[PDB]
Amino acid sequence: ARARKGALVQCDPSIKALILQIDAKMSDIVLEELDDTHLLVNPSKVEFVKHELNRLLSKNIYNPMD
Amino acid sequence: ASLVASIVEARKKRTAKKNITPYQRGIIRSLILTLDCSEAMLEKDLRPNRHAMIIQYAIDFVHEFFDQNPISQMGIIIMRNGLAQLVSQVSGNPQDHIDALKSIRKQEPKGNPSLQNALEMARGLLLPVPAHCTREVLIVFGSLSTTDPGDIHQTIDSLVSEKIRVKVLGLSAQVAICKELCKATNYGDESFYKILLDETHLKELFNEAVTPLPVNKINKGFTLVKMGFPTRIFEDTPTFCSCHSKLVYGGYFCPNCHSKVCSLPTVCPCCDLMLILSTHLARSYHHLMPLKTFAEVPTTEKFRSEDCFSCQSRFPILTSSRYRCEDCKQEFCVDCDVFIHEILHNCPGCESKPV
Amino acid sequence: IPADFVPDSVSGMFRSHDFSYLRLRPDHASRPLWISPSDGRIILESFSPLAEQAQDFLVTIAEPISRPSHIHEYKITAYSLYAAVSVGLETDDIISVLDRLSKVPVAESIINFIKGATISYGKVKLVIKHNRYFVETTQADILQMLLNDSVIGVHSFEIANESVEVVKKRCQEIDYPVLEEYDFRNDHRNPDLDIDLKPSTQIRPYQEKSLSKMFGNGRARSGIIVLPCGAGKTLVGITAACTIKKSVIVLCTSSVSVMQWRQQFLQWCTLQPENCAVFTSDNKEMFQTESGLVVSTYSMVANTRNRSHDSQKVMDFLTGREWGFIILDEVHVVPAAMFRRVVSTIAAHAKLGLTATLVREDDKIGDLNFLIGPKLYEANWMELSQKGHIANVQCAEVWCPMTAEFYQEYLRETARKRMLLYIMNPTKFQACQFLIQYHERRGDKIIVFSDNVYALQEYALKMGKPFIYGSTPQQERMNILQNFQYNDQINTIFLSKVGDTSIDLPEATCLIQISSHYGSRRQEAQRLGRILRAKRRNDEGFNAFFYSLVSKDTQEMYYSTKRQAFLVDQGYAFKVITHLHGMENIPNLAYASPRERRELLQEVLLKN
Amino acid sequence: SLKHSVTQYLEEIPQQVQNRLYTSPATCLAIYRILPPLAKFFIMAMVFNENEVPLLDLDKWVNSNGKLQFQNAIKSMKSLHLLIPNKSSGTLMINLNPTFKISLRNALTGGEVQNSFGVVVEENVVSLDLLDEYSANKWETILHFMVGTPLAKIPSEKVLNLLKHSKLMEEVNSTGEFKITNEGFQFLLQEINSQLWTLLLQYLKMIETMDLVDVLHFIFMLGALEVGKAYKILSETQRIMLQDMRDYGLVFQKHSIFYPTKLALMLTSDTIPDGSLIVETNFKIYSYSNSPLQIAVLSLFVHLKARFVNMVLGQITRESIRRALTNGITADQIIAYLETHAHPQMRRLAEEKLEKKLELDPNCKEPLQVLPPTVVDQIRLWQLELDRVITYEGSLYSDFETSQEYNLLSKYAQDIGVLLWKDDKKKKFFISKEGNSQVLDFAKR
Ligand SMILES: [Mg+2]
Ligand SMILES: [Zn+2]
Ligand SMILES: [Zn+2]
Ligand SMILES: [Zn+2]
Ligand SMILES: [Zn+2]
Repeated sequence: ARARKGALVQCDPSIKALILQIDAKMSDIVLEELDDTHLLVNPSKVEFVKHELNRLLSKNIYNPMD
Repeated sequence: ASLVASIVEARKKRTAKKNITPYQRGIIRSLILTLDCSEAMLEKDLRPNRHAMIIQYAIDFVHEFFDQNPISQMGIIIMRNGLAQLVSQVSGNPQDHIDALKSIRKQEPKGNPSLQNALEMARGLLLPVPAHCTREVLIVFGSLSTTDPGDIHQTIDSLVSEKIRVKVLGLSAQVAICKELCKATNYGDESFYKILLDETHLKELFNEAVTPLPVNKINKGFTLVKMGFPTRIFEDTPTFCSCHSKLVYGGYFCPNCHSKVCSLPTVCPCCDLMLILSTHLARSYHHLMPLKTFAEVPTTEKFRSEDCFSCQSRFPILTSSRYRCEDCKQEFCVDCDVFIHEILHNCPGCESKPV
Repeated sequence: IPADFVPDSVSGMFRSHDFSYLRLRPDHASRPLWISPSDGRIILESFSPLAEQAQDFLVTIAEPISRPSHIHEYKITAYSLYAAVSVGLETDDIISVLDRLSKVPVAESIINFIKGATISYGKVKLVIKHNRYFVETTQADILQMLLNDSVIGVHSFEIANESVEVVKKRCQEIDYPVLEEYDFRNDHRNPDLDIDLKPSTQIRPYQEKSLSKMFGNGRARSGIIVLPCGAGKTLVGITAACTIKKSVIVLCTSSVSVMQWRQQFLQWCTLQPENCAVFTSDNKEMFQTESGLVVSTYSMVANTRNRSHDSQKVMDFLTGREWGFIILDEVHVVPAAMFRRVVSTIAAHAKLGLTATLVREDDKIGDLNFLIGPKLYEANWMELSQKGHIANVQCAEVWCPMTAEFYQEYLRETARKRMLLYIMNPTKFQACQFLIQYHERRGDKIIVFSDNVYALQEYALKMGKPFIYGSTPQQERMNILQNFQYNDQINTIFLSKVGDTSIDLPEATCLIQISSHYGSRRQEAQRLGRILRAKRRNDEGFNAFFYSLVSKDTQEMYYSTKRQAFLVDQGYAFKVITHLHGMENIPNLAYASPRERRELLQEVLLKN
Repeated sequence: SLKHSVTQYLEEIPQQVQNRLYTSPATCLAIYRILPPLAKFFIMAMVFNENEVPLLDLDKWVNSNGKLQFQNAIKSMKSLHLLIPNKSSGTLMINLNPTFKISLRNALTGGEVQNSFGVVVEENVVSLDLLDEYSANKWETILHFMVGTPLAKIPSEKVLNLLKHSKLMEEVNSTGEFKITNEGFQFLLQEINSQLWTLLLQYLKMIETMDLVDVLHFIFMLGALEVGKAYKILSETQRIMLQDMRDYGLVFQKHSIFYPTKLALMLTSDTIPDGSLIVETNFKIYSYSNSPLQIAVLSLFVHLKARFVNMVLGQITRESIRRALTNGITADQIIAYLETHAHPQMRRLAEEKLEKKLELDPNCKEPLQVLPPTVVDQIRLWQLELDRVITYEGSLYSDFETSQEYNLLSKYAQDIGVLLWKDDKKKKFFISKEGNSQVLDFAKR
């Protein structure tokens, strides 16, 4: 019987493990792991996490072509 | 300098069509197209392969033949693997042969041809055919040879004796036996063994084969024929048809024995008499009443008018593109000349001019 | 700029790119040429006249940047202008023809560039007199400036063989390049070799063009000739040797290539198997004839670690022989440091380079200008593809969706083992199994390429058909090769970096890549050329099939994009396939069950 | 949805205000132009006889094959209050709006028009040289202003305020600059009459009492007007917004005689080709089109090279792609432009490949994209790789019981249009902050 204030995110196992690495380098933001396609995160840091995720797939590819 | 080449090409073309004649040409037709579906037509040498294009062209040929001449029956026998296989009896409905050809689409062409067997069973299929019907066969062929069980010359003699003509549209080049067939069947003419040069030429050849052919004076069969115009009903109740034995809302009614049918132009299944509409018989009247060619007046001479009489557009100006109907003394543009000579079948200048 | 060229409001990101200041000629309909003076680029129409005459001229004086079907992007370079004046061409004629066929006014910078890129053609020459690199120049005017240069230390003088490469680089740097056009008819100091062009050999038109561009004067112009895979470079070299009629040495970078070019040479030229002595660890025989040939790969001259005395005798014999002609087939590897001893060792007059790809990772490819010379000829790749000289391929790049089963370990794996961990995805095994099923259903011979021997053997074992890699011995690999070619039990095989290049295996019209290098474009290009030389490159309705199974969610997409971008720029596109065909219609899938996936995961965890 | 938007707006307009709009023949002519063919036929039939009809006669006349389309026509007919259907004698007695009827009748007969077609002066001049040139000038200025490429001639302050207030090409006051909204790119993608109709719909929405029906009737007659003549300067509200649309460049007014340009004609109705682009796997652009406007709009999402006579060349970069993406401009908008800028040879090749794949398999095991995926899906793969996530932020209700209750509350949110996401399997859903209070109240009850 609980209703915590979080931001639900549709996700994947891979990109959830990337969220776990985000938690590893600064923890305590992502609240709990609901299932393979769902997660709960701090609402104050949702777009901080989104921009860092943007940096994550930047490190994956970055599409430089220079 | 392309216009000079176009002009001399048009001259060399028009030298063949200078002579236009009102020959008696067959209307009660009997056309057979046999198909070979062998290893030769498996060649993709023409895109996509010879089998596919002859299928498509045969579809078009069926449509054109039934449109122009609905007063004939159409039978198709395929040739495959040393056997000639009947797939289409002679019928008034083109759709039956369309479905049969659609079956021929998905199956695979293979084997070797036998014109002896093909023409023999074509003869047998053509055997119970009335006198006024003009028995003629189109044959497509891709091989340069023909495996046969026996003689072809006895078959040639029998076909000549039974007053059936042939026309061969060979694929690769001339085959001497096919030349012999065309010549001997066709009173010594060489205007029936035709070889294409590309697919456009094949299209033109098929369109040429669409047309009715003239008959010979010595081959005289001038007679009458019994005919009956039926009457169409539009009934509230569905009614059983005589032909297909099933309930029909409408349907024509037999003028003689008062039965009903489902399609026209067809013969009666019950009183056994042919039923048509006057549109069907008038359909070939352009063949019965041919149109004279139209002459471009020269650019040097003085001109009766400077814009097109029929379509009402300005004549363009080196040479003069004013095709004159001498029967109506009016000049026309090339577009109107094409349309009146092919699509239309009357000269509106001669319609306006009183006789 | 032939205008004021007031900057437009839409020319902001056109950083000197808005090329509308030019006063376009009303003959723009006929003329096929633009000029891009900002970067020296050339924009060429494929649907206007004069382009057929101008195509060879633009190849001679310019390099193409991109040639799709509609617009060819060319580029005049000083390298290409040097190649033009080496074939025999001049700045003023180039400018005149360019303004003759150009829609646009000729740019000042381009005019100055072509004026600068005019060499002292004929002034600087070198000859060999009894294995003696004699720098025979036409004047002492050359001698004054070259002795004015501090590197050096009618009239001919010596430069040491290792010093020849350095002074050729230096004279190219001071833009005084040497032409090496052997007067093999006039020179009889070298032993003439009675080899004749047999009537059994008749030459392709572009190959005749390649010969005559370097046989314009009757002398053998030394340089590079770049021809695609299966074009007949062996025939071109055989024709050049038969029209030179001197002692000739050709080295290629494989003993299998030694073995195949020796039989090719004895087939299509009248040189005798007595005259040809093959040098390897199989046998080190020498021919005792005054004229003939000795073939070896580059290894038996480069190596000094483990050498036999018979090898020493043979390399002494080839040192003693003053050759008249040398061809370095597969010239992409000879400018490597242990391989660029060719001038230092072999005394040979005419230096020709035949290869498929003129690209590499570093700038050693331009060293061939002062190693063998410029590009004497190239054949257009899409032109030969439409001509049927090379194949037409329907390449299908397979974006395999990454399994989290392997991704969970791949993300936490260390870098040296992440590669082998993401090569081996069970989903990739499933896709490869159905693709092999589907193309054996279509009836195509399939060759599978993996960069790792263990992945190659695991895929091979899961198929049930054998493997060939670089550590496989020659006898075993040829046994597997003949089993694949003739035996119907071996329907497909599993090749590697011995199969990527320098082999003649054109039967496989279907190719599936499960792995490749990190960023080597040349390996992928040679793998494409393996099937570009296929036999059914001429029949109607043909399209070869190329497949690349690449794992998602990685840097492998960017890696494959990097490896494929040269082929895309050539005209060999890489289409996008993520959702494959026949997915689940295949009953039985390699490592389909998740228990099987974890089994293979811990099996590769044994190594990673 | 232009006719849909205008019809919706006129349905929002009340019945007697609609009847006031139906008073004048020019308005009735324009509205008749708007009506679909069935209702057009109905009113042209009934307009010449004062016989009201029951619905049964029309229903018996109507073939039932297009009965849905008939229903659409009569639904528009009734909802515009253009009909007076009353159940007289038990039968839904059909009656056209009589003011609309008589004004259409007078327009058709050329009878009493009261110069609703225009207070004419009939001092015709050349329009290609003054009217068309000034019109092209002013429209070019506003078009490049809307592009964002620099141009000195700023628009009017009225339209500047309308852009500032509206979500079209946002003049972001923090930045002080007009900025391409996604709605701005929708406007860019729009047809010219669509752009005009969106502009007039927005201006009519913002404008209040300035008599709304005066603006309506004046707009309808302005659409009804013809090119290249002088006319009398009418209502004064009509005159002042006439001067406003003069400053837009719609009319060439010499401060009383005014000369309407071709823009009134395009507002009334529409009038290897131009605008046809050859796609490339190498992302090269082979446009069969050129204009400085074309270059100005291609600067937003295409890396270009140079400008030639019809031959605009370039290469689409992912930098250009992501430059389009970061503006909020939709990849669907991008492919709207792309699929409106296709080429004959490539679309024939695509249809040949489609007919080849039709016989092999109906699904073909290929993604559904008719434009050739060798080039087209590369953007579409980049389109899917652009967004590729779903973000839910704010409140969330969790751990429901009975599935019943979960479906009831979730279904209720969907009905009121405040539901943003749901999952049966987790019994969880997310609703917008606006609908939070409504959902909570329903939960208690
Ligand atoms: Mg190998
Ligand atoms: Zn029936
Ligand atoms: Zn009857
Ligand atoms: Zn005419
Ligand atoms: Zn006439």
